[PDB]
Amino acid sequence: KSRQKELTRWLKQQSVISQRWLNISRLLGFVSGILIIAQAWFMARILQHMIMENIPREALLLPFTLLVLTFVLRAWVVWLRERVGYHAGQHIRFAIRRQVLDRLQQAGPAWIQGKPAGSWATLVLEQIDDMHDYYARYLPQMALAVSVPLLIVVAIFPSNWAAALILLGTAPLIPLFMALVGMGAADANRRNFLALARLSGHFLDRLRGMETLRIFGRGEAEIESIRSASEDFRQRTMEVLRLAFLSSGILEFFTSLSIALVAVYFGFSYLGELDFGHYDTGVTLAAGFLALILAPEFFQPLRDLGTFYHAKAQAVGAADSLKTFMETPLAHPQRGEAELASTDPVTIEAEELFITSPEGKTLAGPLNFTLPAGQRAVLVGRSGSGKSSLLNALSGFLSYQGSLRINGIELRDLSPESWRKHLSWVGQNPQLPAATLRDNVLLARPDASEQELQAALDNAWVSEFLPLLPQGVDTPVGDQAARLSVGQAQRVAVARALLNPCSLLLLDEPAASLDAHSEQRVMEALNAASLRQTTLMVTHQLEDLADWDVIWVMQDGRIIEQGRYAELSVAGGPFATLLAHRQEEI
Amino acid sequence: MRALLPYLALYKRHKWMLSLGIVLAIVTLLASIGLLTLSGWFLSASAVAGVAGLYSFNYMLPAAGVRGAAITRTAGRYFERLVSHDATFRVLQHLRIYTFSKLLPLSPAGLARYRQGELLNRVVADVDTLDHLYLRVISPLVGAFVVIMVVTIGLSFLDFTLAFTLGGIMLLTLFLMPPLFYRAGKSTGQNLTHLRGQYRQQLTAWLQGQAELTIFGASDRYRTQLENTEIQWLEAQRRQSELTALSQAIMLLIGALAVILMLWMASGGVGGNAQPGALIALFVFCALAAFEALAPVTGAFQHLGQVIASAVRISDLTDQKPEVTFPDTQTRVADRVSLTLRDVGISLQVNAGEHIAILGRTGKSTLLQQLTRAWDPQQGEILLNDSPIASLNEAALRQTISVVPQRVHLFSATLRDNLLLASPGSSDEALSEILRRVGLEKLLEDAGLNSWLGEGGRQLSGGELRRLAIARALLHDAPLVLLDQPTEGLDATTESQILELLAEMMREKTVLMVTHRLRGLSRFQQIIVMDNGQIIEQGTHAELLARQGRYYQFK
Ligand SMILES: Nc1ncnc2c1ncn2[C@@H]1O[C@H](COP(=O)(O)OP(=O)(O)NP(=O)(O)O)[C@@H](O)[C@H]1O
Ligand SMILES: [Mg+2]
Repeated sequence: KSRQKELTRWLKQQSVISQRWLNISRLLGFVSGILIIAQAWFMARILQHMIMENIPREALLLPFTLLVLTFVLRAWVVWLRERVGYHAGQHIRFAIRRQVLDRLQQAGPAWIQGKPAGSWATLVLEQIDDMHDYYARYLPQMALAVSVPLLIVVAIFPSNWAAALILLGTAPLIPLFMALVGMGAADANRRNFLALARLSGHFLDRLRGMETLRIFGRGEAEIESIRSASEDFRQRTMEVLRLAFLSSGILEFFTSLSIALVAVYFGFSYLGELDFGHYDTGVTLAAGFLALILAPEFFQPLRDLGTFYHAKAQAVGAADSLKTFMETPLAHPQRGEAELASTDPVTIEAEELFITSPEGKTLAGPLNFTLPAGQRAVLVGRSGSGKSSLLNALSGFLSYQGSLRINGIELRDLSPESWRKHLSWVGQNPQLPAATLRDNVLLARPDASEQELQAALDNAWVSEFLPLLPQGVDTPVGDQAARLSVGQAQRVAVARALLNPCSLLLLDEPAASLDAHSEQRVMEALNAASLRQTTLMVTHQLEDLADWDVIWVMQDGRIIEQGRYAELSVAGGPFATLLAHRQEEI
Repeated sequence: MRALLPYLALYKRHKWMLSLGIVLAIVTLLASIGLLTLSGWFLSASAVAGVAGLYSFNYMLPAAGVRGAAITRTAGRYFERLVSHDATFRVLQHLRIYTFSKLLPLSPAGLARYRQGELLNRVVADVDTLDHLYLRVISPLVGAFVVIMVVTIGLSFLDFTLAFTLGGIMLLTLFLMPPLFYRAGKSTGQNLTHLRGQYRQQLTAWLQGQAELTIFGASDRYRTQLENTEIQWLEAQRRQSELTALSQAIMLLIGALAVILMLWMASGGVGGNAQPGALIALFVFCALAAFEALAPVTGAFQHLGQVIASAVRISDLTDQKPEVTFPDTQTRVADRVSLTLRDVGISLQVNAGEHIAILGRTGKSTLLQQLTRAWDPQQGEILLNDSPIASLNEAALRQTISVVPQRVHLFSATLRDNLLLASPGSSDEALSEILRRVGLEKLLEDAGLNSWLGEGGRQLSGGELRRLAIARALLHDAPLVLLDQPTEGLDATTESQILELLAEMMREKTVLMVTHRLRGLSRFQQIIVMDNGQIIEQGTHAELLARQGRYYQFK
């Protein structure tokens, strides 16, 4: 599959930020193999002096001092190498999370709303942090796994070439057998891939549907389903592991064969049973200890690389969903540089809009309307008829190909930073991102006096329930407004809409999903706040629309009828039928 | 630590497979040590013996030993991985059966306060973590302890002051170093889960509130606040890796101190004799090989904290008390039940054939929760067929009531097992006959009774799920049927079909229906309008419409 080739090239391209840290860790893994050889050389020379030449320990204080010194440098370049590796993976996640958040803030609310907010947190938190061990552990180890084994062979070859061929002779053999085994491990991992993916979410499925198992009397008979689906899961994944523990056992076989052969070759060559391998200078004891201390260290780099190979998978899975995200061709609404300095209710005239999603799909079809300054309007229709898409296009969150001239200036030529200064709006869901309930209201005006601050509170009828809160005005606004109710979380969204002078006010569905009492409270505040400037509303509450200047009913993103409420209420058009729809439901 | 007691007792079901997976973890890890210390002695004995000792040195016994130690280290690791993973999948099965049997008696009510979706993703994750207790905690810690105690006992047959020095060093860092690093990393390990979940709440707030922040001009002031939480979160992760760096540097110096001491102390003499030729290398190569036992030991104790945390969440959740208790009176299933209800403080009597409709003003219905005994009522008494509702055991209560949920659950199983849920004993043709009568035609095509539904398979639509719930309620036929807004968010062309399906399919049943939609109420006897849990008026559609009342305004 070329997917891995493209993904693993993306991973290598994201590592240029930490190239300095990945070069030091490559350099420190080459020093660590030099100290492993030095530590094995001094140990072998001390042992030979004491065993063969029978030298007392107190005469070997120099090789002991040099041996203690390598043991301390080894611990230093392991502490150093663990911290250099962390900086390698940190600076990559910090520079990708900045790219993910930049592409996600520029794409705006139009594209963010496509997936749940917990789906984005998985991409920004779980997926980006999954690429840490690839750069912190796997990539450094993938270079230490090729340097240290070659240093071991280069150091044993001058001492003895038969001991250097036992270790080197398994270098081609180890991957030749893992690949031979691995192709049998992809058979069992192919014909079990589907059956093992249906059995993985079986516990969560039977556990998300315990209410349905309760009300049918099947609670006890879904324990024999858990017993059967767990037995099948084990007997199907143990088949796969019988081929994946062989691949890990190829390295342990060649690690055990090499230590046995180094011992038997050297042990027999001391007794005269063997006469090859050395350079006719005689095989010494320090040559056999050097090869025997370094025999397990030849395969250690490869064994640690085998415990990090998962970190390549979860960093390719993470890099999968991070590369599709980063290469979506979504096109943003273009931002002009003109500034609107009217500072008064604006007039919206529009013809042939074709408002389009960032993905390029068209959301509202041919739109033709006008809106004089100070004239409130309301959009009515069925669910999925592109009623909200017009509000988002007026806010600047969506791209339109046509003419949307506000106050005589087309929107796409208007700077978004200054346009939103004259724009206030109230969505169906009152998203409160600030710290405290007072900071939610003061979000519009970061610096204002308490006189107008209080004026915007009681006007929105939020002061009605302030004493009910534990702290009052400065109540700590809980995450997702958990502390507040949905009814109270809406009247505080209204408060910040009213607090800042607005040259256009866009209500999405302020009264929807409200309780009994607050529904009038939000309407009373807004119905009196829709007169001070031009306003456009969207609603499904058709009962009290007799006051709004124009009714714009639309279906499939096309405004069908217009005019005052009384005209199209009894004209028998789509609105009259739509009004009759609400009568079916209590 | 006492939190793990209920789950360690679950291990007695598979005590021989769990203990065999540790026995092989020691045999493998003693063969690793024994292969390198027998090799190190064999080289020293061979070198000292020399060419002259070719016939007096028995070199066939050590040579047959390095071959044995190499085979049992190679194959001991393979079978240790197989036995320890097979036993881990049998603990997982026993953990899931144990924690499902405990979440059933408290299914609707005990889990109500917890918001689901995240509670259950926490339950599956906690059961998985409780499964790692054997491989990742018990097996490394117990294996390390008895490998040290065998090389300390084995080496003590040569020298006591040397076996208790290598064993003393090794056993002191098995008991001191793992706890001393858990304590050091305890502060930054909770400062890690605070700064991570704080960054997550500041991120979804910045993403969900992206429309509000952009227009009020605060999307950048809240972006640097989010980026200052990451900066603080990346300093807590750096401090954690600076402790893992110290743990590995220290473990390399402890294994260095054991080698240095064995080199120096065993040079004076091993046992009685001074100048011990080949016995110096038997001790320095044991010290060199024996610290592989202590390699996984600090991450085993570190991971133990996560297992204790998960052992509390699962234990405090499954040790709650079930709101309702069903008495095992073994009452036979009733037929043609006549639900009568008083001061529950509504009161309403449903005869054994009446199709009641309840017009509650515009979540799951509270009246139907009490009928299925989700929880006992606080005020009145509920009687099914002139007998109290609490007098029926669970088996009979689930058989005299056939409720359709508002939230139809589509299990991941096949289409056959989504219908055999209602009636296990029904034949295959019965499932086909009733999937037609209900109007679920597209399902039966291309061998649909074996088609995978739910997650991992085809998803049904809102109007097509509603036909599946009614399909179960009809297969699991019961005298009393509790509809729960069956026509809600439903197409008008199919809402009539559902209502017509209700009228003809369930004609000879005690249908009770809770809705807020007025369509098709003319065929319902004794329409009831309910406001704020209070009954306003009752009567047939004609009778309730003629007199002025709440039904009239709506109509
Ligand atoms: N950003 C988007 N990307 C893709 N599809 C979108 C996007 N925004 C809206 N749509 C779809 O385009 C259509 C327009 O619907 P919408 O703009 O939500 O009008 P609506 O009347 O407000 N819907 P509702 O809120 O239920 O009344 C719907 O089918 C939406 O699902
Ligand atoms: Mg909308």
